[PDB]
Amino acid sequence: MSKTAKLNNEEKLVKKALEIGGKMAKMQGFDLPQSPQPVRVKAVYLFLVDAKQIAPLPDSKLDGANIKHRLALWIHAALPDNDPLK
Repeated sequence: MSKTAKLNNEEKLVKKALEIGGKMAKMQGFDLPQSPQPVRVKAVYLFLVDAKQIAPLPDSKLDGANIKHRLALWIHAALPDNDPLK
């Protein structure tokens, strides 16, 4: 299994993971808060680790960049065409 497609502007993939992870959480019976931005990113992350969508980062890699990166490769794989969101 070679790594499918390239990942350009991570920011768009993070946002799309806020969309899919946010709406999924909501429909699963939750509500992620409309708070600054990196807090919502981390909220989506916790939900996705619970949902076994991604693996838990250690407290050393529990950082805004690493969280966004988890969400990025998640949705990059989650899209069936593995689209770069460009």
